[PDB]
Amino acid sequence: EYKIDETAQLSTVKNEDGTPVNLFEQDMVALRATMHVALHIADDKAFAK
Amino acid sequence: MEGTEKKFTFWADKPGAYWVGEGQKIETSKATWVNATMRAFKLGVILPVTKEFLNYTYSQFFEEM
Amino acid sequence: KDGTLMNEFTTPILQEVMENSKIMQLGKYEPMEGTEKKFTFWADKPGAYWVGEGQKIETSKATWVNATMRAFKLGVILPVTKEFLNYTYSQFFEEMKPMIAEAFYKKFDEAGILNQGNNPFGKSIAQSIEKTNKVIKGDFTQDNIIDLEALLEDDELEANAFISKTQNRSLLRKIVDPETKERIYDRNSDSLDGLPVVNLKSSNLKRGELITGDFDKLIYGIPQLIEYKIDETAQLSTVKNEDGTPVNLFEQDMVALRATMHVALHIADDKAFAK
Repeated sequence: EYKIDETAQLSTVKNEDGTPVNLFEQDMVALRATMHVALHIADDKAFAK
Repeated sequence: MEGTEKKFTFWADKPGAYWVGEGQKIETSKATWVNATMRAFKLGVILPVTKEFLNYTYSQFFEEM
Repeated sequence: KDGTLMNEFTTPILQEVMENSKIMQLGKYEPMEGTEKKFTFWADKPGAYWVGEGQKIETSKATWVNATMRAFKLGVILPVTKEFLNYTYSQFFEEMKPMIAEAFYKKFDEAGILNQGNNPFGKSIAQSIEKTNKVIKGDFTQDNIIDLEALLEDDELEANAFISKTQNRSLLRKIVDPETKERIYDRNSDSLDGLPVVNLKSSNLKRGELITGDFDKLIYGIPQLIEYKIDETAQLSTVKNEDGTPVNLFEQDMVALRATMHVALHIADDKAFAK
């Protein structure tokens, strides 16, 4: 179950101004990841003379 | 059940174009009050009842009445 | 609200007549979207030792229509409080689905034959009859009915049975034929000429019978869907007045079943004259 805040207009039937619909249309996503830094990394970058 | 009980339900027709689901259902109830009572025997059967106790033929007539 | 209990609901001997009329029409159904027509009419030359005129006409016609059953609002709002208290309302909802399905077939027939709705729009039996102008003015006579039936068979394909609108059938039964035979009299089944006539209730149509044979009728499937989240508000009363439908589960389930119908133009119908 997912709710939309943008409320985009649809081609079929009359367009709705109000946010979120009862019928399923948008897919929910749940993923969490945290990264730790070692404070030591090599890097290379190009610079104009 | 005592008296009378009747129930009626009506459904509403839905729109052609798909946009919103229409509901609203009609309901009706019917009930009747007061029942008629049977009339009791009076002086007419009372004259025959005295003959029923004495005569055997009049006793069978009381049951048929 | 929900004070006195009635414990009664209306069922059968009403929806069965509407379902029988739709089945009596007979039409081919297809699962694939769209349609196709066949090539007809080609020019031929009569002149000797010459090629002459040579042209063949090709025809192609696609048909697609989407239908959806409307959900209740006014009656459904009262039913929501009764459903939690009584178990009979849940059983009544299953019977209401059958009535809504019968109304779905009735709305498709009324849009074409009676021109009440805009379901079919282009392919309508009443619209085709108005364009061709085959309808007879005034009251239909016993001798006039036989002449109208013979005129349709000469120009187009012959129809099996004419459509009845309840009130029109009663007026036809009173009239008697010129020969020694009863006209429009039903001993066991009602028939106009041979085949059994179908009775259908219509708001627009009141007087006059229309005869049609060839008619296309296609359906996607069965009208059944689960109810979730409130949508489309019209009338609601329980504790506080609301303009837009929100909160809780849906009061009435909205059913979706697509239906499409194509007309070949065969109906003539009859209309009463006014002075």
